[PDB]
Amino acid sequence: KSEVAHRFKDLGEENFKALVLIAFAQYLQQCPFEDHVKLVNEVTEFAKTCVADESAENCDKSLHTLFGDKLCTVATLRETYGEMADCCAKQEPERNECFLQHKDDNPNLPRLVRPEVDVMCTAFHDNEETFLKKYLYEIARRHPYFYAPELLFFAKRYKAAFTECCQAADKAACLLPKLDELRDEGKASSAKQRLKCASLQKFGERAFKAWAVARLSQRFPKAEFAEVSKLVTDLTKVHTECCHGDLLECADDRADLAKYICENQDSISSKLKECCEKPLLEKSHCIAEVENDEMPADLPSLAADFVESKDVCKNYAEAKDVFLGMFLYEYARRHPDYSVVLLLRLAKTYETTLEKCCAAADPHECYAKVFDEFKPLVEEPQNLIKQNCELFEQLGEYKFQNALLVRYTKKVPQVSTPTLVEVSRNLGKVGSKCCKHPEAKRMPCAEDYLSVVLNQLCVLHEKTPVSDRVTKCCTESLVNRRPCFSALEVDETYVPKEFNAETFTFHADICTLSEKERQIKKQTALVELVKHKPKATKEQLKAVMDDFAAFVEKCCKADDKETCFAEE
Ligand SMILES: Cc1cc(OCCCc2c3n(c4c(-c5c(C)nn(C)c5C)c(Cl)ccc24)CCCN(c2cc(C(=O)O)cc4c2ccn4C)C3=O)cc(C)c1Cl
Repeated sequence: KSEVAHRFKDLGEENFKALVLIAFAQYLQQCPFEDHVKLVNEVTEFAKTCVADESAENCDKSLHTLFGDKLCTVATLRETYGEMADCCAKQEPERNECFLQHKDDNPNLPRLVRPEVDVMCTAFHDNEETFLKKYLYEIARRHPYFYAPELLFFAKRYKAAFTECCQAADKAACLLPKLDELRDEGKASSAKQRLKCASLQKFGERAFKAWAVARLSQRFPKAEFAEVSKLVTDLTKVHTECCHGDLLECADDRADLAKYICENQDSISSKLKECCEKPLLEKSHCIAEVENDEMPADLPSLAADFVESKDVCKNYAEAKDVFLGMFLYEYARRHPDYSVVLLLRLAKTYETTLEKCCAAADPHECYAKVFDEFKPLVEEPQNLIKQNCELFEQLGEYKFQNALLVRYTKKVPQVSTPTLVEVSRNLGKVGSKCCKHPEAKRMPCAEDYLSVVLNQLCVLHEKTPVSDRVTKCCTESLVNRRPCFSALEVDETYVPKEFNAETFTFHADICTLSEKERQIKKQTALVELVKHKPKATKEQLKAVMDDFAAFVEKCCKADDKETCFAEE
């Protein structure tokens, strides 16, 4: 009894409120900030009457009830909102799942005004905690699935930016680098976790659990299977409740798990020493991103247990999933150089066939030839990878981006230009990210990175679906989406996208934007021109892509009255 009380005491009050504010920002993305602040604190003082003691009349109820009522205080007015009030006409029965079902991944939130440095430092110094509450509210509301205890981590680092950069010498030169590193870092976190949650609620718990044993196994090659199984259990717990919106129990369970690891390193890894001296948010972040422990040296071949034996079909018949996770454990520990996804379908094949030959004429005889159908699976990325990286070094991140923009708009023209240019820009960022690395590192690095960018495409398209091929690749099976998409070709059913004038004109506003901003606009234009002209597309493209760059460059420095743009 007394849910709030329990978690309030384990999390402490600062990030109890921080968590609860995030929760509200992610459940009702279009509620102004002051209202959210009002709700968070009424929640909080209610919470400390309930810490005062259980028998608080209303203490004993569920977090889902309490948060629900506090948002169905206001979330009932429809003219300002939408079908949101309807979730308040319902009850905890389906009201909460109504709320989750209404989260939006590309909400239409107004821009984020960026004051100059002195403005921001003064507002920070006036009331710094209003400031940081602001920061949580805006990021959470645009990333309704952002992994929360990590967001406390970023909040910490962001306010450290303001505290030290506002007493330095040059506050700009200090701050803006830090903010842009922190912004890029933050978009990575959001996307990663957006893949986890998609895995969970579109593919069930055991898909994610497989993903977890694969990835912890590559990471902790020296732990016995019991240990890894335990951690995959508990971290599954954690992401189930961070994706289910149970943010206070997601966080508390994440702290608990960090406590446990930093208590059993000897039986876990050897690269935890450093991470197990940091404060308690950094702890989880670091632990989450620690490097791969070295693999143990003389590890038995796997044919011993998984091929040569014939207690394979009966060891399997008793506990199927424990035996497969055993397999994918051993395979995965033995291959830090395999992407998680590859190993997962290696276990999927190993299964599909154990399901077949544990019944066939002679199991061992027919299932003996299994590690042969691994080799195709294992080649197909490595080659695609080495092809794509040689292309990237041949063109640099930007022109790389432009190539894949033509590529993928021609596979999937129906999809909105914004999502095309976005998803592709990040695809381009794979190149700088991974091709630096040895050809062990490259394919875990790479293929696991394309799983998340492609899922980003998937959920952006899932909210306004227009291309059937996107849907089929995003739903068949999550482990084969990168191959699926790669396998795609030009869609010829399509027809020229008419021809509009104000699509292909640039406007004078652009001289005031940042170099990155200007690039994003000219690839917006480039996907507009493929949609309008999928026909003549070899050098003609690069030709007029370069022409648009040259054209704006000339007219921005035109000293004119904008007109150079208007006439060509
Ligand atoms: C985890 C994470 C951390 C993070 O960390 C960096 C924070 C991102 C961020 C920025 N700004 C924010 C404001 C904000 C507003 C509105 N008004 N005021 C006064 C403030 C302080 C709030 Cl309330 C909350 C967050 C931000 C300033 C506006 C846009 N922008 C900016 C954006 C750009 C640009 O993108 O072009 C250039 C910018 C600034 C700020 C200065 N320069 C040069 C930022 O860098 C960012 C992200 C996405 C993530 Cl996912």
